[PDB]
Amino acid sequence: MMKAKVIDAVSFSYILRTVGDFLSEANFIVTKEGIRVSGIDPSRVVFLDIFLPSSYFEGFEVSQEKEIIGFKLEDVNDILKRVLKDDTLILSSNESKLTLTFDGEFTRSFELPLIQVESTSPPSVNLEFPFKAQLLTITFADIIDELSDLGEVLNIHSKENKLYFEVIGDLSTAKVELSTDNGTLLEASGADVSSSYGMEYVANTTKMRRASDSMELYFGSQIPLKLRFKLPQEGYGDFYIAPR
Amino acid sequence: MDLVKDVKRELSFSELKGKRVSIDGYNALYQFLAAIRQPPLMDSQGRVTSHLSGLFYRTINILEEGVIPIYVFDGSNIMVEESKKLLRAMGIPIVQAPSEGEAEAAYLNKLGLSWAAASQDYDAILFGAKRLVRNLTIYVEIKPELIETEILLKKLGITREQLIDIGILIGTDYNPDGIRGIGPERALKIIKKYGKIIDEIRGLFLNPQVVKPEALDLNEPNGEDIINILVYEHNFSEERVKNGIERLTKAIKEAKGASRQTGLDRWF
Amino acid sequence: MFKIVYPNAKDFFSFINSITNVTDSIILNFTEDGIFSRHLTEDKVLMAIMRIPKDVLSEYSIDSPTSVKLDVSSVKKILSKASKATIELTETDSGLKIIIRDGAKSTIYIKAEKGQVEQLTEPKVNLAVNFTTDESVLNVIAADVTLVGEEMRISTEEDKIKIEAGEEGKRYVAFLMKDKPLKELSIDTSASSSYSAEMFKDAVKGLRGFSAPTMVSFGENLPMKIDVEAVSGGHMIFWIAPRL
Ligand SMILES: [Mg+2]
Ligand SMILES: [Mg+2]
Ligand SMILES: [Mg+2]
Ligand SMILES: [Mg+2]
Ligand SMILES: [Zn+2]
Ligand SMILES: [Zn+2]
Ligand SMILES: [Zn+2]
Ligand SMILES: [Zn+2]
Repeated sequence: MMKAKVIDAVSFSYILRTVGDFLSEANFIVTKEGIRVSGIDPSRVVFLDIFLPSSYFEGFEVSQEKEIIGFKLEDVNDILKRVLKDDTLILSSNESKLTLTFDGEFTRSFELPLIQVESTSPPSVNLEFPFKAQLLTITFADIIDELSDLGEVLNIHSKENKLYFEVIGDLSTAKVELSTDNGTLLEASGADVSSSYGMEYVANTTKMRRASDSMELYFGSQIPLKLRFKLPQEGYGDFYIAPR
Repeated sequence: MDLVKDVKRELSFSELKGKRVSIDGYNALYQFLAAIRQPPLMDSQGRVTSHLSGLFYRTINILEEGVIPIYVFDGSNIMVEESKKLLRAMGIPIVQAPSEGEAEAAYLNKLGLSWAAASQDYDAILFGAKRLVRNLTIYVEIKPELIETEILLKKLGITREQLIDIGILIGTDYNPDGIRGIGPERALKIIKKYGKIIDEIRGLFLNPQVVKPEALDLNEPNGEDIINILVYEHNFSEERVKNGIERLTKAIKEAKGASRQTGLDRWF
Repeated sequence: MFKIVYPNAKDFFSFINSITNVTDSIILNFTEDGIFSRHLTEDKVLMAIMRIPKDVLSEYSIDSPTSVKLDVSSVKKILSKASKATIELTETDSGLKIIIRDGAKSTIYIKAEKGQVEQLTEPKVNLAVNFTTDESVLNVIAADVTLVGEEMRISTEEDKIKIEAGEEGKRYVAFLMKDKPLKELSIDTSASSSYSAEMFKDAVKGLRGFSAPTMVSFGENLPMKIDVEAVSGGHMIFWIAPRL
């Protein structure tokens, strides 16, 4: 049995809505330490590791050491799509059912039967990246959502502490300069990788804007693109994307 | 013509929603055998698969509109049997008539188990069908057509016994071609004036061999039996079925739902 | 020949748009008692009724109760093509004239077949349960139920109204009570009734455009009547037939 109350239900909604762009099935792995959601997509290019600590929740309890709640994402996302502005989401689970309850002007809850789903994680990280960059999630979401039109492949690289986002489309290649001397980056260190990534995989992480104020970006030549969307109260939404 | 002693109205699928219909098996099959032709629709082994295409594609079309279909068979015979095996595997109710399928289709309507008998032919009327719906199986957009026996008999000013006699003068299967040189109109006039003065043929219409059914409910369609007679033995394309068998079971949820629906006109 | 004046054109259009959710071809009735409109869907499941009593109107001048069939779609689409003002109906040889006086003024002529005034045949039943609430509450529930299943089940539960939906183990439950969010509540007897979720959505959807609250009423295996009295005095009603 598990109970967790989410004040900013709309924000929470956008986290799980992202996961749904990559996974069709996942587990809520609820522990005394918090709630974890992870898994690899069918194409095996993306592993995601999303941790929401107990403090992320307004009153949080779990009766056991560990509880595994299997759910189809589109079912949970559709339910979560019915959230109102002033509502507060409360997740509970028992022996057979996963329940999501909206509490506002009135109370309304949706029940979904527990699903069995393979918790294989992992299998990805023992990584140290040559380049790391801190930036606000908002500006990241501007650059990617406005670059997503052109190109199947996002080729990003760094040079003089400045981070360049290049995409090679049909007619001409357009690049976006992100730096601290520019205003878009907060902090950045390292040198001097050049890699390319599946554009659809990156563009599908931009809704984390509505859930994360700031983020970290890790990349390197020949090695995965790690996006760490810093979540409220020390949470985090990790997304590793394999290189093209 | 065999019956053009009809002024009959068309009906929208709206009025037909949530209604059990006694479809004649044999009539339906011929219609599907005579209608849809993609390049008779053949398969890998070199046999007609056109009967299955109808039973699959058109029955979903029927169920998605809210009509609960009941196919009635009487007795190639294997084509009929592999039509039944499909309908069992689809879950759609099946009724085996003792002699005449449309007579059974009429009797199911007469028992109140079906709303109407469905066929392109009019024979169901002569077997005691309360209603006859045409064009379910098949500018000029083809819409369903309803014939109410109660309204028909009143407008022609006759009884059921009399319409049977008119049927005899026109021609039934028991007397193919009937009496020569008398058409529907002449038959109507004759019987409207007298009462036919074949003495057995009346009995074959008035009270034929029919069964109380003992059913008639929609079951779950399983694929492990559907695919065997469609995608393999009679060589269908699974790509279409995947999105089609999916809407089959999905149509049942709304169809069985509509079955429970009451009319707002039982509180007027 | 006739003259009709309604003090609020905003609500007048709302009535027209509301019946449009059912037939797109409206037929008004000018009786001694006032104006009404009654369409019953061909499945006989859902019925829309507009009724504006004579005393609610600024001016009501007739001598003979007649019917006016608005020239199917086109004409009823010319009306809703128009936008605080009053509205006037007057008879033309081949239809009717409309004046919207705001101090602006506009007139749209309508061709409409006139005929014999009809009956307001309406379900004759007693509903032991009724409650009042906003339109937003009704819209939320309507979207919630159609998302989960095809069938809705409304029922009384102690001093609460319980709304339920759910096909196969995946359910929806909503609780409505005095002050949360119900404005008023009256339970004469315990009552439970099931209705088509879609039909509930269509009926609810046809009640937006009124700032006024909405009364919902039902009984045990009986039809549901849902109506709003417009701020100016009219009444838009929807009846929904139960499932058994
Ligand atoms: Mg700290
Ligand atoms: Mg026959
Ligand atoms: Mg012949
Ligand atoms: Mg109308
Ligand atoms: Zn350098
Ligand atoms: Zn024929
Ligand atoms: Zn609808
Ligand atoms: Zn009133």
